[PDB]
Order: sequence, then C-alpha cells, then structure tokens
Amino acid sequence: IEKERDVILREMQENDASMQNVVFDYLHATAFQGTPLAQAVEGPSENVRRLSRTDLTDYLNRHYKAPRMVLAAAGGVEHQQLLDLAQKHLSSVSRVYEEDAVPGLTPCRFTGSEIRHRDDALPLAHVAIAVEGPGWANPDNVTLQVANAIIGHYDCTYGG
Amino acid sequence: REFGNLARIRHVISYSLSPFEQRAFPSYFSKGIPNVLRRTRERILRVAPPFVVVYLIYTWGNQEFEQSKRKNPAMYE
Repeated sequence: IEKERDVILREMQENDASMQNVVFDYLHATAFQGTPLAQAVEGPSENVRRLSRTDLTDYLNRHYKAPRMVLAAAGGVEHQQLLDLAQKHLSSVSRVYEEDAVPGLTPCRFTGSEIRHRDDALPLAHVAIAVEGPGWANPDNVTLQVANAIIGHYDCTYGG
Repeated sequence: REFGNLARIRHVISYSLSPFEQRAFPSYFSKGIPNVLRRTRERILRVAPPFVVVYLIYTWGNQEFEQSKRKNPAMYE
C-alpha cells in the first residue's frame, strides 16, 4: 500500500504534466461541481496520502457487489463453458450489504461555468468547451454522435 | 496591445459562473449597505471638511454682503 501510494504520487505528478488530462479533469470539475462527478478518478493527493487499508476494505465490501459485475467474454469462447466456470468461481460474491447500507444513484447537476489555468510559459493552449449531454439511455446519442461526425476532428499531421 | 499578449501570467486559476445560473442582485442590501458604509468611513474625512469650509465661508460672505447693504447709525446730529 505504501509502495503503490508513492507510485500514485509520482503518477499524479506525471498526469499533471500531461496537458489534455488536466483540461478534461478541469472541465469535469467545472461542469459537475458540487457533485461526485466533479472529482477526478485518481483523487486528490491529500486523500491518496491519508487513505488507509480499512477504507480499501470498505470500498471492496461496499462497491464490489455481485449484481453490478459483468463477466464479459469475446472470441473463441463458449458461453456454456463460461457459465460453468462462473458458477464454479464467481458464485459467492456476497451481494448482501453489511447493515443494509445500500447506496443510490443521485443526479448530478450540470452548470455553465469556466476554469482558466493561465500559465504563459507553456508553449500551447488547450481549451475544451462542452455542454450537458443526453445520458446513456437517451436515444439522442446516435444523433449527437452523427453531429460530432459532421464537425469532425483534425490533427496537424492529417494528410487531408 | 492586442488581446492575445499583454503580460506574462503563471500559475493563476480563475473560476467563473454563468450569468443565467447565478443571481444578478445577490444580497444587494444585507451585504450592500455595510460595504457602502465602509467606503464612506474610508473616504469621508478627506472629502467632507473642505466642503464644510465652503459652506461656512459661503454663509460668512452672504452675511458680510448683507451687512454692507445694511447702514449704520453713525450719522446722528
């Protein structure tokens, strides 16, 4: 835990040195502020340093439940053999909760806002502008992906 | 001169909200009257006393002009 904690500190420094991830994390924070969707996946360094083994066991016993797990196989695999192996191994996952401490999905507000991290010594500027999306279950995802295909993408090494 | 470059700024993060998502008059009175009263306290002693002297010698000049208009009884015979 201590060794990987040092690894996470070094990797957070590396990802801070990465230009695009900083901007996407800033966009997530300034779009879903005040909600659990604002916080980055790696988490703050204070929580990384102060996190203990008992928090990891609590997360394992709270979030690694049976019905929120999908065992997916693709390729030269038989579903009957996969089901038999899943019955052999992943049968006992303890879907029940510790004291009926069942969590719940809460909607996260979208807000119109900006964050500007000005540091003029850097060579290039990264800017991301977004709006509120439709969600997974909304049938407008195909239309909005088509519109994203209309707008397209470009890199400076494109041969077009 | 042009908006792209004017000065060198490093490590400064600015947070801003949408005008259609925040109020236009947030605590206009409760946080507004103490602010203007604090500004008045800060800049009341350097402004008011000269105008007090204006008013004082205004009244003094009017009084002296009206007294010069008024005659005197130095003419009894």
